Amino acid sequence: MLQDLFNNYVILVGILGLIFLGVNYFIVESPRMDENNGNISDYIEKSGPFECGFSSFEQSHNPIPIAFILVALLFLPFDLEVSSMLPYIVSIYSVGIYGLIIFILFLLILIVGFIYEFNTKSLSITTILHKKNKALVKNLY
Amino acid sequence: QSASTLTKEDVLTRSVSVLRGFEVKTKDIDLQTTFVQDLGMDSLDLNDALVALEEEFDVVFDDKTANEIKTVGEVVDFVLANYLPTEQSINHTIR
Amino acid sequence: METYELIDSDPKFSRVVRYFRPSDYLTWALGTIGAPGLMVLFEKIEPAKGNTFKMPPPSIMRIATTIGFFGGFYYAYTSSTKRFWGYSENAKEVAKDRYEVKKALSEKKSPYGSSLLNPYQQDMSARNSTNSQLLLAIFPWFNVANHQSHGIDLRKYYEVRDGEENWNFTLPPLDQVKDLDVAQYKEYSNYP
Amino acid sequence: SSTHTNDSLNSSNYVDKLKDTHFVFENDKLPSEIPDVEEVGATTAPLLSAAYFIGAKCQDYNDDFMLCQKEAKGNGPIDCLKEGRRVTRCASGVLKDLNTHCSDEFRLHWQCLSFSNLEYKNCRKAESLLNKCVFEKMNLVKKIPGIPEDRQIHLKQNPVLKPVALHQDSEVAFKKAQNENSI
Amino acid sequence: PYLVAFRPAVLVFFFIRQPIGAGLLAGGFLFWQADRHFNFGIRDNIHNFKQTILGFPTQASKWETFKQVDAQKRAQLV
Amino acid sequence: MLFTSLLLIIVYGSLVNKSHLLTKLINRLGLIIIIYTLLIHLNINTLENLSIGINMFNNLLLINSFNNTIIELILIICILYVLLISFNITGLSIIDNLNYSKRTFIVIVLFNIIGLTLLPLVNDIMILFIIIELQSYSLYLLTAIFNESHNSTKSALYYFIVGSIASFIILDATVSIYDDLGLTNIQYILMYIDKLEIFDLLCLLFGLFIKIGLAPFYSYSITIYSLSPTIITNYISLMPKLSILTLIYIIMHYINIVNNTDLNYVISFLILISMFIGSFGGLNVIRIKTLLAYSSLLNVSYMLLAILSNSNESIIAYIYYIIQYSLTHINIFSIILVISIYLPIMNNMLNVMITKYSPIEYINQLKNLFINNIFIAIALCISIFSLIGIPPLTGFYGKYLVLISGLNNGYVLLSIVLIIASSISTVYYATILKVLSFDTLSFKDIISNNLIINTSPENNNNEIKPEISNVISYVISSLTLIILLIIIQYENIVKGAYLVLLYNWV
Amino acid sequence: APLQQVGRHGGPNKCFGEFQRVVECMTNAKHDSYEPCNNLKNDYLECRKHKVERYKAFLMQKHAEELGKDPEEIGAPFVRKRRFLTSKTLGLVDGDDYEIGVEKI
Amino acid sequence: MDLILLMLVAVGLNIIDIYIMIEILIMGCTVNTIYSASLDNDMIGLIYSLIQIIIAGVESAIGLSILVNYNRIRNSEEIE
Amino acid sequence: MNLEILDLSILGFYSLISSNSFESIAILVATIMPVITELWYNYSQLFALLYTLIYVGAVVILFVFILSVINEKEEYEYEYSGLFILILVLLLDDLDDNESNDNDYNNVYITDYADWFNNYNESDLSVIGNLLFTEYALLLLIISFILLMSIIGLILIVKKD
Ligand SMILES: CCCCCCCCCCCCCCCCCC(=O)OC[C@H](COP(=O)(O)OCCN)OC(=O)CCCCCCCCCCCCCCCCC
Ligand SMILES: CCCCCCCCCCCCCCCCCC(=O)OC[C@H](COP(=O)(O)OCCN)OC(=O)CCCCCCCCCCCCCCCCC
Ligand SMILES: CCCCCCCCCCCCCCCCCC(=O)OC[C@H](COP(=O)(O)OCCN)OC(=O)CCCCCCCCCCCCCCCCC
Repeated sequence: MLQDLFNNYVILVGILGLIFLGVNYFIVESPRMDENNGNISDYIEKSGPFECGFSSFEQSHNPIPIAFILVALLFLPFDLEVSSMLPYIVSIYSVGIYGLIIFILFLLILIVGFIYEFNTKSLSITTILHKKNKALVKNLY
Repeated sequence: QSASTLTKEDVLTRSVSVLRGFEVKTKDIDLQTTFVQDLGMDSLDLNDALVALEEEFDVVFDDKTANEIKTVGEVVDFVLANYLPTEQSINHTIR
Repeated sequence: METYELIDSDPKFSRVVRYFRPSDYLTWALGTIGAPGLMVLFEKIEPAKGNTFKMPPPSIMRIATTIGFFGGFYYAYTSSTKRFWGYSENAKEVAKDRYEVKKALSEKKSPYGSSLLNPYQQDMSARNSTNSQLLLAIFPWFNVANHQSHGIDLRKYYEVRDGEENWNFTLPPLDQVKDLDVAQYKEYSNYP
Repeated sequence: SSTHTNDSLNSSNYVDKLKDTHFVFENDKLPSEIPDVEEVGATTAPLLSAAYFIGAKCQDYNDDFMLCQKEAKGNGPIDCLKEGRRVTRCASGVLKDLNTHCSDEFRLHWQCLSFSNLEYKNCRKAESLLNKCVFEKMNLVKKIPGIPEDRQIHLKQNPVLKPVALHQDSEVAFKKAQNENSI
Repeated sequence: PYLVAFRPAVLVFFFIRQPIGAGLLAGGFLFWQADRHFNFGIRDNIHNFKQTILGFPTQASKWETFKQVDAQKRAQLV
Repeated sequence: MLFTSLLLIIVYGSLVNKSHLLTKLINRLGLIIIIYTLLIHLNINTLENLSIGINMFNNLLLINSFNNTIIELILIICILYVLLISFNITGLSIIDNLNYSKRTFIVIVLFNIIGLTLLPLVNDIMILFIIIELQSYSLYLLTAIFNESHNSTKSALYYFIVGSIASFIILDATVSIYDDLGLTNIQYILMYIDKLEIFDLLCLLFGLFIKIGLAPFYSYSITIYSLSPTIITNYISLMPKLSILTLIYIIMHYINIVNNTDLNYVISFLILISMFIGSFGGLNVIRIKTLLAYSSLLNVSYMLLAILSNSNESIIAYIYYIIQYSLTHINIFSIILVISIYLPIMNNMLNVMITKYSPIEYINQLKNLFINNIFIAIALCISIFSLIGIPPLTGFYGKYLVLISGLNNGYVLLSIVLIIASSISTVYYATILKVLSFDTLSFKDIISNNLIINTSPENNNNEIKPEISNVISYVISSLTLIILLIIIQYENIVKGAYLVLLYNWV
Repeated sequence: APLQQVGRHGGPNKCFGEFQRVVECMTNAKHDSYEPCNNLKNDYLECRKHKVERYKAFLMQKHAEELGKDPEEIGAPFVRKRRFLTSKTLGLVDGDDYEIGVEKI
Repeated sequence: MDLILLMLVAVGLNIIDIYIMIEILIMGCTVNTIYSASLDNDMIGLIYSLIQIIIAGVESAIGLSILVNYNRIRNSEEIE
Repeated sequence: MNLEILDLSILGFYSLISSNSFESIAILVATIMPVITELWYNYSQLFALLYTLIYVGAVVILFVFILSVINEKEEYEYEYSGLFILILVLLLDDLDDNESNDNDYNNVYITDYADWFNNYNESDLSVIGNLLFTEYALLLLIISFILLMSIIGLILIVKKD
């Protein structure tokens, strides 16, 4: 297997991406040819953030609560499970029945974690607010 | 970590410095110096001083305390009892 | 050291269960009902809540029996294994084992039995499962393959012992018994 | 398998640059005490086309050379020089015969392999003509050991896997033998 | 093989953002490439100094052992 | 038994409804599982059969008589720990419900027990890395089991980072050995014990020394043990040392084949520093768990002297010391949990804050225990006098056997230092005893209607209601008398230690 | 006995034979000490790293330098670029110096 | 330059930066294992390398979860 | 001209000047990429792709955690450093890059002699799977056991209830 052709393609792809930026930088007319409002670094009304018209509080570095953080964390153990199936893909014939049973027992252990997640309802989106109806009771004397 | 490091003398020393940045009648300020009489502060002048003292010690006088405080010593006592350091991020403490 | 004759260094799962003594089933049954009994015993010693006895819920009793059922079987499995290893008195097991092996030899069949595993996998399976009963309390692992690494010599099954003359078993040479390493590599030395 | 090694050519020159690979030549021949031999000059395609004919003709010399290797106890390359030369001459003789008796059929087969990724399943028509010609002129028959005679894949009538693109020279030659040889 | 495609973009963006900082790193990178390509032996001398000062067996130390053996063996023969 | 029953408990716990009663009953199920595991292990594993050493699972694991003894000890000590969460420790819901709040408590313990038992059995560098992470990860989860506690989560964060660095060092050592030799099985590596860099095994021990709080890496262990809840500190401060020290002894057994004197000096240097920090560190402290953390560091140093010597007397010394220290460790923490019922209730200076996780957090909270409960106070006094080394308690014989191995192998400096460290550490040990009893005669005529136990309602005013539950009080009574009356059966127990062989044979 | 030094195709690699002979010597009962197996251990470590052979090459290069011998007169010819393994270098009768095709096999 | 502990400056001043440092350090051991296994033509070392990648991934998940809950506790009033 | 040296020098320069947490996770990406590319050539293409498959997924999960924790601390905190001292530090580290002091092992090249005995040729991944599922199946099962522990461990740490 020779990969010199592949290397040339990867080199071209990297150069190709810079061409799009270089072309756009050399094709656009200069600001003086346009309305001549100066450089973008000074046009603060343009370089500012977009908030649908009305400026609001600047919360760039405020914390962002995530309601699917547990699903994000559970992705990593399951990603490793899928990755660990790669060795069996190309060695299925040589391992024979012995490897097939080992491969099933491997999945029979991870299915316990899959069952545990189902019962614990850990995949559901967490919410701060809860909507509960309150029964109206009269304290008649 | 999260504990007060103030002293009665340091709080009084910085309280006097803040109050000397205004047009007070007398520059001799102690614990028993009254705002209304000794310093000659009216309604709005007194509230300007209280907010200025709030900025120095990063404290907030409540409505009842601010509407009844008479002397500088009461301001010093309030700062000592109520001041707390602002909570830092997780990285500042454990790192 | 109380030592006895070695029968099988890696006995098969079916062989271990078949060679269960009546006491082995008795210990299996005691393990099955002991775990629910211990929950009753623990409540009697000290109630879970309050000061008076309260029977544990049937849902606890069902899962406790399942735990005890596997716990009893593992205890019985270990007891039967020691007879194959020779660590325990196994005169009953030796006589039964020798009869089965001689019968298989007389039929020109391997005592270990035919296997779906190639020569490498049979050896590999034996390495994984041999002496795994020492950790059976930690996690299970059983010999469920027909491999040929049992730490014994089939020559010792040719000599006639007391009480075996009336068995009338004719034993052909090992090189004529199917599914044996000494009777497979006929054409090629690297292929059975 | 395209794993990089230190024993052959790697995938790209960037691998050579990282390894600082030097492709080293030796200008010295074998010492005169070792008798000289004529090396086989067939490339990959002719060798794959004649693989089963070399095995049939030179089976005893192939086994003897390989039995020498196993019985040498690690000294195979040096001790088995004599057995190695027997295999080289015997293999060369098979290729020489193929160029004198079945040259048209032989060249049709390995040129098909070069046309079809060197896969045996894609050149059954050319191989069948070659197999028939070799048997009728050299008494050599392709045989796949370990399976019954009628269950050989090269003799299968309706294989599940067939070449995507037909080889035109193979198709024309196959039709020229169907009508003529089998009247 | 991803660094092959990424390298032109990061290098160009490095000089555009920090031309002086990139110049020092690139200049330092090229100087040590010239030293190795032209066999000036600057890096070799530093490596020899480090091995000598840390007690490592050096190139000269290994060669002196051969000279001592060669002198000894020659005297034994003669 | 452990693995199969663990899966059943995992599924069952997630199916039934969430309640304190079901969790407690599930904890009792875990107690039965460990008891069944002990019975199965004792049925198949014997000291005589395992003397030679038997390979398992393609030689990835190797069990001998030395390894088997620790596994039996691990199962037994785990049984005594589960009794804390499987039964009442104080009888009060406000205190005891913490143990029943987390359902995965018993699950995580069963995960760690599997790691603890298999760690001394490792025979390959690959499985060594796998098992050490299996044990380490289970400890992080147990440290973070109370995820609503700021200190518990902070400690687990500290525990994870320090242990991960130690795991990297362990992985770095094993990889360096593979680079030199190309082999992963320890027995194969032993063939080249004279041709591999023996200091790479010292790198391996450095990672293991971090995981046991050895100096200079002591600081994180003291901080974690003090911040963690008493029920959690009782486990994480003892269980990791049961398995890692046993593995260190095996590794040091292999290292002594080449007998690298430079290797011994480096380990001696760390032992010397650990005795200094272990003794002087606890002199000025006010927390009881902080005091015990320094006590743990000092005692590990004493065991490491036996491990470093690595002779026939070292096997006797280490096996005895680890068994008796574990029993003393359980006894002390069992008493600490119980005596929380005698704490006075406020009804302030220093603004002392006490949480439900650690009701007993300061040494002076043990005041007037001689009056509050004379039998419990004496039981604590016996345990403390054992840590001091007063004969004929179990603690004296542990130090007596350690000194024998140290002086026989020529560690004169360490033996003298360990005895000076013992005298220095006696100062803070005696402080516990001073708090318990030295004010008995002045506070005998005192009135305490504000204690925590006083809030417990009576049944009928005629029932004799014991202040302590049956199980925890019986365990304290049994452990206290075993420590006290070891002289009765000391000779036979050492004879049992005579038969524990690590490839000695003859 | 677990498998060690397994080649990229499932069989023994170059240095398994050296490792196998070490194991056989160490586990053989006839030996009283491990001294007879010492030479076998060196061969296995030489198979992997070739440290002694590299040292021998270091001496030969250093020895030739003091004698004034040119490296290209006593060394072996080599080519650094794979595309320049031309048929002229390979010695073909009609060999040309044009570069060979290594882009796509 | 390593003996003066220069790497202690290359690590950032955040808790997650310590996590990144550990992943890089463990990754260095795996790269070394691949380097030795590839030269030796030993698939056992590549088995070790694969295990180190899987195990290190498990370590990252556990550490992140502790750090996630630690950050949750401070911002846990949630009165709104 | 080894361009790997230049890439690592740029990466090392930003490691000493990285201030916020976003620049730290960018350092991690700027570390795996040289590892993957240097693995893709030379030693092992298989693990270069395996590193990309597994670590890139971990990077995204790492990144999404940063968005929930950033608290303005490093957006206004000052750093002093100095351009001259930073270059001096990197220059001195550049002086010594010999990880081993066996000069013969580093300066003398070796070759291997290929053989035709392996008529059954397959990828390294198939051989890894052959041994992992047969010879070291216990390691594979314990790894799944560890994965099971992580799944339970993540839920108990993170979930409020
Ligand atoms: C091109 C430049 C390359 C420079 C590379 C080094 C960068 C600067 C680092 C400073 C050098 C210190 C480290 C030197 C190597 C480690 C020490 C060592 O291994 O010995 C080497 C040196 C000479 O060894 P030599 O006896 O000549 O030969 C060996 C014969 N068997 O023996 C020595 O005497 C070296 C000096 C060691 C003694 C002083 C240091 C110890 C005392 C101060 C400790 C301060 C830190 C304490 C930290 C303790 C933490 C537990
Ligand atoms: C006849 C019966 C005899 C029984 C006793 C026998 C031993 C007697 C020991 C005599 C030495 C201690 C007595 C004198 C020390 C007095 C300490 C002191 O005065 O202050 C502490 C001193 C700093 O001085 P300062 O705090 O400013 O006090 C004002 C002084 N004008 O702090 C210092 O500068 C001290 C030096 C720094 C600390 C050095 C610690 C190194 C180790 C010391 C030995 C410990 C050995 C422990 C071995 C087991 C643990 C490994
Ligand atoms: C791949 C092609 C397209 C991307 C090209 C972008 C080139 C920028 C530099 C790429 C990274 C090179 C190695 C540097 C490590 C990361 C350091 C960093 O934070 O990014 C550098 C960027 C420069 O801006 P500067 O103001 O100087 O830095 C902040 C000073 N307080 O400061 C920034 O924070 C801006 C970050 C923008 C987003 C960059 C995300 C990482 C990109 C990695 C992809 C390339 C992989 C690494 C390749 C080089 C490896 C050395």
